[PDB]
Amino acid sequence: TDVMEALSVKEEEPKYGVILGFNVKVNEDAEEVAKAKDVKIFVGNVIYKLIEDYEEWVKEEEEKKKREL
Amino acid sequence: ARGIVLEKIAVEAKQPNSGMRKAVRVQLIKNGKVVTAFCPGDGAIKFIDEHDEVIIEGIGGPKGGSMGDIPGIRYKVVKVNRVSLKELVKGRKEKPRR
Amino acid sequence: AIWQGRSLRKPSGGRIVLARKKRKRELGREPSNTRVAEQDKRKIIRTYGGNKKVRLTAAAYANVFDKSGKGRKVRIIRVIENPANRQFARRNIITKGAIIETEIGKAKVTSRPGQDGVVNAILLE
Amino acid sequence: GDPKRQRKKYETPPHPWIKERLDRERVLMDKYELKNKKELWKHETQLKNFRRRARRLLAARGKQAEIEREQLLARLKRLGLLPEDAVLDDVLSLTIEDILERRLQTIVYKKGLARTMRQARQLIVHGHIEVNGQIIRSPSYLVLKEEEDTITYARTSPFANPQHPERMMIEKA
Amino acid sequence: ARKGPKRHLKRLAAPTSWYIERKAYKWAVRPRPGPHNMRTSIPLLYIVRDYLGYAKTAREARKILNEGKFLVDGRVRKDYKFPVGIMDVVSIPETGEHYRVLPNRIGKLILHPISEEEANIKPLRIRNKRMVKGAKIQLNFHDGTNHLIPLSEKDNYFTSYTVLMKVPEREILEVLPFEKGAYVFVTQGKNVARKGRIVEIKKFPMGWPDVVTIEDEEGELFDTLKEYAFVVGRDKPRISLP
RNA sequence: AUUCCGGUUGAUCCUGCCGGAGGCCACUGCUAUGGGGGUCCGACUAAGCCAUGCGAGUCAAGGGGGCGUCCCUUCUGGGACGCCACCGGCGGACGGCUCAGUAACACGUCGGUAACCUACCCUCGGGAGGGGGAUAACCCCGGGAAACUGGGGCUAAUCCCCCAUAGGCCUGGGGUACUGGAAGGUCCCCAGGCCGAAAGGGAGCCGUAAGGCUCCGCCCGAGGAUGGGCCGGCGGCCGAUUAGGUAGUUGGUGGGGUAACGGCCCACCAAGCCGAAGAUCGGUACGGGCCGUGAGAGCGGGAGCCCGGAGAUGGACACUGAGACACGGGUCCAGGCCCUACGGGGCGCAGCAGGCGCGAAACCUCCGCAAUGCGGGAAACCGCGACGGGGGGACCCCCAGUGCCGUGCCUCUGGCACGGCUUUUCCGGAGUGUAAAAAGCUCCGGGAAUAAGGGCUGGGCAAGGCCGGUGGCAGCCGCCGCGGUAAUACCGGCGGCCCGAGUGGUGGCCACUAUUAUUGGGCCUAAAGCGGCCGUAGCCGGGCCCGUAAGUCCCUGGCGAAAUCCCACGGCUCAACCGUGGG
RNA sequence: GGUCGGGUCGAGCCUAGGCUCCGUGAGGGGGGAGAAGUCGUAACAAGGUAGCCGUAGGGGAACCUACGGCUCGAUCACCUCCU
RNA sequence: UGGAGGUGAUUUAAAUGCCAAA
Ligand SMILES: [Mg+2]
Ligand SMILES: [Mg+2]
Ligand SMILES: [Mg+2]
Ligand SMILES: [Mg+2]
Ligand SMILES: [Mg+2]
Ligand SMILES: [Mg+2]
Ligand SMILES: [Mg+2]
Ligand SMILES: [Mg+2]
Ligand SMILES: [Mg+2]
Ligand SMILES: [Mg+2]
Ligand SMILES: [Mg+2]
Ligand SMILES: [Mg+2]
Ligand SMILES: [Mg+2]
Ligand SMILES: [Mg+2]
Ligand SMILES: [Mg+2]
Ligand SMILES: [Mg+2]
Ligand SMILES: [Mg+2]
Ligand SMILES: [Mg+2]
Ligand SMILES: [Mg+2]
Ligand SMILES: [Mg+2]
Ligand SMILES: [Mg+2]
Ligand SMILES: [Mg+2]
Ligand SMILES: [Mg+2]
Ligand SMILES: [Mg+2]
Ligand SMILES: [Mg+2]
Ligand SMILES: [Mg+2]
Ligand SMILES: [Mg+2]
Repeated sequence: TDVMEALSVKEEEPKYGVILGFNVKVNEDAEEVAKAKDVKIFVGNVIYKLIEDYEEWVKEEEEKKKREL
Repeated sequence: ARGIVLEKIAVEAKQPNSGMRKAVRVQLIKNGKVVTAFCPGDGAIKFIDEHDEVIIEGIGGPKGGSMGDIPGIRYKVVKVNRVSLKELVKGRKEKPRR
Repeated sequence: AIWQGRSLRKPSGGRIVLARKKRKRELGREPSNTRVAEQDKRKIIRTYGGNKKVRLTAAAYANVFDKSGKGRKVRIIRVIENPANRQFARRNIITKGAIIETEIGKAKVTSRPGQDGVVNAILLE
Repeated sequence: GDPKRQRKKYETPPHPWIKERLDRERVLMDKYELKNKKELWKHETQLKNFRRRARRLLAARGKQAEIEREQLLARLKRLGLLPEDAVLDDVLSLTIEDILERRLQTIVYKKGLARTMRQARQLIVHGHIEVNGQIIRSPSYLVLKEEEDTITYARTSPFANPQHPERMMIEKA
Repeated sequence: ARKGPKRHLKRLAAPTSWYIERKAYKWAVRPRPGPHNMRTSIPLLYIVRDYLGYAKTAREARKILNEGKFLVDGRVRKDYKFPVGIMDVVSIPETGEHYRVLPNRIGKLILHPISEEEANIKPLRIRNKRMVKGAKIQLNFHDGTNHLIPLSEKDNYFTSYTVLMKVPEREILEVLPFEKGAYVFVTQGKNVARKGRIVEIKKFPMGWPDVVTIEDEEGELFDTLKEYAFVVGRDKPRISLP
């Protein structure tokens, strides 16, 4: 259901539909649905090592938005 | 069934009636499909917001389908965030989580 | 290994899908190919219900009976022929119905060595 | 298949809003002071069962049929619904009022124990009435004819005293 | 019984010839192998506790049995699973009472009081007969027990005859042949517990069982299987029957 | 109750479908005082994954030891008495759980085995003679992170192994004693072989001793019983937009193997076997007793209780045993997961509780072996999440309450004011009840005190032509239809109707429906007679006479478990429920 | 119990080919609702050329034309066959 | 009196439905 909620938020906001898991586990059905619907998930164990990954992915998406523009 | 609200819409009545009927788009949790559900009651659409979860059921028309002057809509909303919608419309209860 | 339960074919030719595992009480065992040898050798098998079978694996003597009802214990030379299998005679395999040659003439086996543990034969004329 | 499930002992009307049926049932409910419709419906079902057994046995022949025929007549006239010389045909002329007259509440009212139907109901429920030496607290119990005359105030009740104020008012009518 | 023998018995599946309340509890006593078969016998515990009523629970019933208070065919039985069957004798010497076990008119087992003089004999139907080593004859009875006779006497005994045996010594004292005019008692079937005299015998091809005709006291004739007809006398019964 | 009502027109009669009105099952809104009975509660999606505790033991009257307490003499010891583990015996193959697979001799029913196995138990007939051997426990030393595991010393048995005799099995030649419908069977006599028993053990009294006298036991044979294996005839789903299928395939002869018959498996010889009366292939499904509904004929379902089958993460395979290819026993592969000192080692709750996940959808990490049974024991007894007892729950059914009486007044059904009464129910006590409790039941004290909701209100369809808001907006509407500034139809007030501890919403099946038609429908113009004809299987077939007895009808034997259904009588206060009889 | 030799049964694994299911998918095709866009007026009266069936050709679009058929075709005059 | 058929003919051009009803 978390992936469903994330997709609902992503429907109208591309940059705010994402999941940040801190020392948790991802179920088989959840990862299958995320792969099918192309939703990004960042799993980690360190707070800064997890936040910086999301920041840099957002920056890469931002630059790719205008790279082909 | 249980689903998540994607957006609010309005549907015109069939001729010769006049008016707009308040509905929502719902994505089902069990299989990911998208359906349309009617919101019964006077002013009921105010208690629905985007990203809420709802419980829906059939609307009760002939042969288990649509009814009245709204063809194309087969379901109606029953609960919102685990609170009965009929209560909210009458009063007697207030929607949680603000 | 050796399952004697049922065939997987219907008499019309269609196939049968097995609906259970193989039960233990339906298994068979390796055939004993009783050969001619210099010295006899037999073993004992514990069977269903806790019974026993004597299995003869190498035969050197035989019991021969005449039409008068007397018997003699003599030794076996070779297997002349065996109608059960085309190549039993060359390998000297003894089964019921085989023709063996002895020191007092040819004889036809009347017992089942793999089930009884002895070779009995009636004399031929 | 499926194991046994216990079923209801009464039947509901085929149409809930029929004017004539509502009028008739209201008359009965008010006269005999029943609590709800299902109580009434219970008694109706009893009557129908009796009728359904009589219709089946008129058309039967054999040895078991005669046994069941005499058993039906004996049970009917043990309850006080038929005279001791009645025949099978007389089963088909029974009405609902005949059964409602056999309730313990109605009989307590008719014998003079209470002034009203409602007072009789309360007298029964609170445990002031004894039947054949035993206290019964069900107002709908059907009274056998053989035990009708042993119906009195319980020997421990306040009312089993000719000087009690409420008993005297009952005697006054 | 996926892998082996059954050891339990539910009340609802119990034999239909017992007097027992089938919904009061879950389990019933599964009888031990023994003399008669399941359809014509009952365990001893029910006789002690339910029928005669000398015990309230099973535990105190087992205390009575372990002290040696009951005799079946004159022998002490201590096993509470032991089966008691048709034509057996139950004796309580401490109270001095004797019973014979018999089927009812509806097919259930009951205890019939008898005298002490008659309690020493037991009738046994000859179920089979064979040759045994040393050229002797072995007689196999309706309750499963066996007896030996010499080759000289071989013509006095045939199947369906009845032997009156003295218990517990097991010594023969009478032979009752099966023939026209014999007095019989029926032990199974629709005509169970009726009695009378033999009138006719009929036979059929290919292993179908043979049938007999019986006349009762009032003059009515009825048929039954030959093996359901137990001989009890020449022209009058030798034992007490209800 | 063997039933109708609304809807096609400006109006009418039809055909035809949709809707209303009834019952039952699952989920769910709002709302709830009490008791009793019962076969109710993670079945539908995930036969998905699981921490912790428990779900199978028992025997001191089979045997040697260790420790403790007392008595006699005790340098020692010998005794009794009680504990503890080990060797040894029996059991753990039943019971409990779930419904994935399976369209099949899986299941129901009638038969068969002269083609077979069976520890425990019952009866009758016999036997118990002579030798040998190790080893746990215990003492010395240990190894490894642990799981586990090494060497040396000594000892016993109802433990193990030999020898004899009884006994069993195979083949050839004779005899005719038994059962049976019928002997490849049983019995007797010769002859050639192969296999091959036993624990006179344990307890107690009389015994001065000699030795009896009971109690429990060991081995062989014949039969039964109990529990099964195997086989046959008949009976019960959907598809032709699946038409040909099979090659150990169908049969024969000779063998092997099995507890046993059999292409069950081999060697050789033939060309059979199944099919439009539906083979083969695909879909869906555990079968039945039964259950829901209906006037019946029928139509639909098969979780819960009983009987049968199958499975233990998926797939294969073995040891022990009377019985297993074994849910709380073993091995391999695949796939998950856990602990390591990194060298290795472990685990699958579709048992009772409990947790996560999935979903619209489902309970306490409780007490007891007192009852009913099972395993062990000579017995007394011991163990059992089976079963019994409670805890949570608008599961099903039965019986009740939320006051009653009199006199006045009122808008006279009802409401109010006076005076009285009762205590089911509620609060506090004593007894009985129970394994112990809790409920329940009998008494005592207080007091009308502690207790009504849900839907509907234009027609169908019972109930308002009242008032205030809104103004083709908002809303209602199963169907027909309302709402456009004077709404009996929307929102609210006040009235009224139905049912009532319940009452409404959604989805499914039966009825409605003679819209599946045997009973019992239609085809000129409304859906529907092949464009026409000839003919193979199938169905339907003229009159009389004689025979038969397959269908058909009547009478009678053996069967179709129990529970469930109907009736009377009896026990719980009556009932629901339970027992004895008849169907 | 180890090691080797032989015979036989076998889950799994790899390669090739042939069938079939699920997800995406450029491009294309008709169907159904909506009715304040557009061009015409084909069907109903003889609907202004009677309508319709089969076949074939043609045309922005409803449609038009040829051969054989049906009445489920209006009006007038004459003829035939009946009651 | 009321019906059923057959053969002939039938004199230019002439498309559409808006405000409403509410
Ligand atoms: Mg079932
Ligand atoms: Mg019309
Ligand atoms: Mg279940
Ligand atoms: Mg599950
Ligand atoms: Mg098992
Ligand atoms: Mg299935
Ligand atoms: Mg020996
Ligand atoms: Mg089925
Ligand atoms: Mg649980
Ligand atoms: Mg539920
Ligand atoms: Mg209103
Ligand atoms: Mg009305
Ligand atoms: Mg209908
Ligand atoms: Mg019709
Ligand atoms: Mg035609
Ligand atoms: Mg035609
Ligand atoms: Mg023809
Ligand atoms: Mg004829
Ligand atoms: Mg006939
Ligand atoms: Mg039955
Ligand atoms: Mg009573
Ligand atoms: Mg009664
Ligand atoms: Mg009963
Ligand atoms: Mg035109
Ligand atoms: Mg035209
Ligand atoms: Mg042209
Ligand atoms: Mg016009």
